[PDB]
Amino acid sequence: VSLARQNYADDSESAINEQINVEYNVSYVYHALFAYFDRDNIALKGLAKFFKESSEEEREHAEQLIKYQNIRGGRVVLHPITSPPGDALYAMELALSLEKLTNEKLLHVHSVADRNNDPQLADFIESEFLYEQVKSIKKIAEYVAQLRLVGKGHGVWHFDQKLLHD
Amino acid sequence: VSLARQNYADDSESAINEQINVEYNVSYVYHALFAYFDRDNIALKGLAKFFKESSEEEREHAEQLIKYQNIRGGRVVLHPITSPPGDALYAMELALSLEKLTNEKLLHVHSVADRNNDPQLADFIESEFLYEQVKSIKKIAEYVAQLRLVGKGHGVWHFDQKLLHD
Amino acid sequence: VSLARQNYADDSESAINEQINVEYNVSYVYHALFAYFDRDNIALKGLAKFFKESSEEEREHAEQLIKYQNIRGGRVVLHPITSPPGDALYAMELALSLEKLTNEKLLHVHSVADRNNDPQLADFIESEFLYEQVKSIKKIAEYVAQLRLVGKGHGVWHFDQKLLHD
Amino acid sequence: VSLARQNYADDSESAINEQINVEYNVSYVYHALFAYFDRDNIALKGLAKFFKESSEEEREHAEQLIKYQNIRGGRVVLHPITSPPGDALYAMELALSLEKLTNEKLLHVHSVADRNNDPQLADFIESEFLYEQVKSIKKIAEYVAQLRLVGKGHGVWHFDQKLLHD
Ligand SMILES: [Mg+2]
Ligand SMILES: [Mg+2]
Ligand SMILES: [Mg+2]
Ligand SMILES: [Mg+2]
Ligand SMILES: [Mg+2]
Ligand SMILES: [Mg+2]
Ligand SMILES: [Mg+2]
Ligand SMILES: [Mg+2]
Ligand SMILES: [Mg+2]
Ligand SMILES: [Mg+2]
Ligand SMILES: [Mg+2]
Repeated sequence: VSLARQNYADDSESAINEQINVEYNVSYVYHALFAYFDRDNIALKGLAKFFKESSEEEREHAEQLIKYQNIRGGRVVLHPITSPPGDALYAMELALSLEKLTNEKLLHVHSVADRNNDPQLADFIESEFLYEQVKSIKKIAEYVAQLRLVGKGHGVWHFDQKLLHD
Repeated sequence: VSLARQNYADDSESAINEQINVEYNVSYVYHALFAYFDRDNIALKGLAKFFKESSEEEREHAEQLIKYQNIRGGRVVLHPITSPPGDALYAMELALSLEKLTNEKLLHVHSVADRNNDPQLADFIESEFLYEQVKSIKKIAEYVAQLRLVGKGHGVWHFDQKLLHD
Repeated sequence: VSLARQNYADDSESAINEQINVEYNVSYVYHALFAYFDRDNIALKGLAKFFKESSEEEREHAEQLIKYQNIRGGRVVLHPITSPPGDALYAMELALSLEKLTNEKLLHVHSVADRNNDPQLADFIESEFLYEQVKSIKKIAEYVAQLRLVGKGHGVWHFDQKLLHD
Repeated sequence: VSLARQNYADDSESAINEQINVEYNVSYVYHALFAYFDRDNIALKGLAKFFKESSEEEREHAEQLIKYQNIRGGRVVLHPITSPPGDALYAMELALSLEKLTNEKLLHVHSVADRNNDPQLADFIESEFLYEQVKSIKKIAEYVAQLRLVGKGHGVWHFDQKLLHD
């Protein structure tokens, strides 16, 4: 029985365990995308590194929530990480879709904290996660728009390049 | 149609556009006050610079909210900046009155975020704006009190001096 | 009644107050242009920063004229800053059009100084404003011409990336 | 007969020699003011140094005009430097009055250059003299206004101490 735990509903503990699983699954899709654009036939190394670094940071998010689960006196429960599936534009639109899905799950986590009168968890989600999440979505939204604008071929390669020196 | 926008009510988008207008209008009053105490006949250069620097920072606040409007996938709408109108004490009491008006508008913006279940905007307003706003009000309240205490003439000039080397 | 005022006609004082209003209004349009290209869907961050910094420097022009109004012993009068309205080519042509109307207003101010036998104000406008104005117009004219040359899509994005690191 | 002289009217040469005389005379009054506030009984050393350095810079203005007379191929003609005459407020108002008569003489010199189609001399007066003159008048006007505000006694002494470390 936890020594630290206080004002920490089992709903909140459970929502954090679910969000941990979301971050792992998104980290896995980003590793898939890295694995794709790193192909010899694709050779978009800018997108490969951006997706590779995006995968480290989703896993760092999972670590932060494990660390937060234990700070609060909850217990971490791990679930299966499901396998994931112009290509550049499609991948960015996929990445945008995933950040918004992560955002949507984080808002639900926030709602669980609101409804359980857990204000430190609510401020944790809104300070350490919700603020980066909207910055990430806008950044990826701009990537989507820039890939639409450069068009296929030379412009995609140029935008990849670019990512690689950034 | 916005790629980024998510859980961002048109009320919230509209409140940010209104707050942008409040910051511009307050920035304009501070430039008026700077323009006044910079007069040859007034020569209160400490208050002129303090009001001049206060004008840059209100405009920086407007920029932050434009930047935030676009981060959230909203669209910036700009409205007219209306013309503004012991002198030292009166100007500080005017400045205090304006910080409290800005504060009151920011709380309404916060309420719009509360009512629309937009927690990142609420934490943005309370973290990036509401905390400086109460620090600014207290600082200006102390200026008001110090100008009351020094009295007219020599004490006003001394307090201006003071501001100038601060 | 001003202690400093000497050979400073009410026409000149009035012309400076109008040019103050012009610089604020141009500063406001540049902030509008900043707010537009900073959109998630537009994502031309090079133009957003160029318009944002152009906005900063028009406001600094307004401050210099306030500072000059008070140096000359005149009195600053502030008027309302009215709200402003390929997108990249169109915005640069709008910006070229604003620099030229700013220039045209500056020459009228210069004429007012010529007619009121105010050689210091005439040399101020010539030295501190008319020389930058003519350099700014050429720079923006060059940007117009480069955006026509690069064409839509990939070339616009490339030119924008140039601005962003320039 | 001058090797350099070109488009340099005898009116312009004569106007420079008169302005040389004006700067020497203003330099002399400032040395008088220095000599007064340096008295043991007056002991306002901040005003004494400010008037002493003001005297140095009026003499440097005379040297620049000699240097300019010779640059233009004219011939310097020197005339007698006539002897000069709350004390602090009164002396600053006297100093404001001298900067403005110096300004008025400079504009007449500028007019002489305008009428003799001497644009280099006109731009010299505008650029090297009329711009500092207008800044000096404002500065001294501000000192007048601050000495009115601080009042007699302790405030005058305080303002003087400010000058001494400024
Ligand atoms: Mg994440
Ligand atoms: Mg992310
Ligand atoms: Mg503000
Ligand atoms: Mg403030
Ligand atoms: Mg007239
Ligand atoms: Mg300008
Ligand atoms: Mg000139
Ligand atoms: Mg410009
Ligand atoms: Mg003649
Ligand atoms: Mg002089
Ligand atoms: Mg002088």
